[PDB]
Amino acid sequence: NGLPVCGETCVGGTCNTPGCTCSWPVCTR
Repeated sequence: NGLPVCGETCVGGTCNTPGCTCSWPVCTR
């Protein structure tokens, strides 16, 4: 939801993470 601690990236726009918020370069929670 903003916190850059998703642990996953989204260079393609697919954080591929649950309840994530792809913000690029890394997703957030």
